[PDB]
Amino acid sequence: RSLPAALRACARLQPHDPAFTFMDYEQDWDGVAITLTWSQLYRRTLNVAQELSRCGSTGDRVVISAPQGLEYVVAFLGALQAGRIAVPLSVPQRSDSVLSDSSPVAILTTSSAVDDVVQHVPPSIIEVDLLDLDAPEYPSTAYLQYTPAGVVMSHQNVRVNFEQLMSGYFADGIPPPNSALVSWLPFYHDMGLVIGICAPILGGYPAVLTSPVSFLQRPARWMHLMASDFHAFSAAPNFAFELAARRTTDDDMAGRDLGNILTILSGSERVQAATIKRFADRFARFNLQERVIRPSYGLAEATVYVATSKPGQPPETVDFDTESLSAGHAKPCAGATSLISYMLPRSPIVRIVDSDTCIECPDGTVGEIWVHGDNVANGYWQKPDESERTFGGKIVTPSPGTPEGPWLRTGDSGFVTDGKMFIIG
Repeated sequence: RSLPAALRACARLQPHDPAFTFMDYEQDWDGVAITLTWSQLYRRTLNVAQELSRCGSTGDRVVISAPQGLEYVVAFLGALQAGRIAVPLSVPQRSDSVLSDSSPVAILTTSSAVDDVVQHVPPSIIEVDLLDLDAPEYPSTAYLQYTPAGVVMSHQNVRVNFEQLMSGYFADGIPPPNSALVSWLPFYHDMGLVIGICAPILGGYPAVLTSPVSFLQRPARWMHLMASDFHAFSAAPNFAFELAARRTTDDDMAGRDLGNILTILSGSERVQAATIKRFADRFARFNLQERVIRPSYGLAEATVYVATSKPGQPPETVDFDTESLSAGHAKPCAGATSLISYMLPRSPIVRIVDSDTCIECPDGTVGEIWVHGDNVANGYWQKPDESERTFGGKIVTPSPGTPEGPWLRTGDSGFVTDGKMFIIG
């Protein structure tokens, strides 16, 4: 049910198996591997919870503002364990409006970023790395995800989107043995947090993490982490594939094999089949199977995942007449635009809706993408107006099998033909 319960369980069944490994390239250029077993991770989160239990009361908000790393991980988890509403942010190096919007009772940080945090703040400041982390009811809301508006994320939303997210990676729903999550995505973003911290905990599998800055410094690192003993699965924005393909030289791959990769989800935004294909091509040389790269669609309002392309094969593309499409109708060519074929998910439910009338669009007609599912946030933190406009969509004269609402109005344009979903943007 709960994330801290999921962790509490992992420490029970596989106490001494590696859980999280953070690759630190800050000092060593080849990177130092910092690891915590499930029971070691669970102990630190409890010690963090103890400290937090001395600040405010249940339901209060605790901001996490520290660099990417294991301190960040235990801070987030510790906040949940204490029954506090976590607020994952980055280290402020003028979004000073978030601290004012959530009224946190505490800020969890580290010695490395403390001075930078105070230059932007009275909530209690706790430096997690200075606590004795290894020393031997609750709100439905787990945390706020700031896009700015703060998305209210409940434990249920996370649970559910995780189950859905697992049909995206392995439609067979669990990861085969010896598999591991690899990620450099910032923890303060929806997919870096859900895919990098929550999923491995709820799934009971190991995660190998690093920082976005280390990735920028030497993109090849992302490839290196995916070329090892375990079968890796990762995720990244569309731009990372281009960057990784161009800045990883053939020498960087010396002795590396990519044939063990499971799946690489391609960003929930601005995905291009061109960028993907070009990534597969440059790395085919090192045994990278093009079918492991799969496009995913989503937004924070729906936790993170909404749908992907057919598994077990590369992403199918379909050409549509550009002019007709711009006029609102998907027709076969003869100007041509190529769009990825996303599979209409069973959960959550998706519908193409005319944004002016709130009436469904027939297949082939362009409209706004509406989403219905337990993974949809109930709203924005203390923003009744925005919440209503965004999450209170109601379909008019719904067709059989279609719920009347509530619906999440994504703000994206798309259409459906042959049971397939296509996103325009």
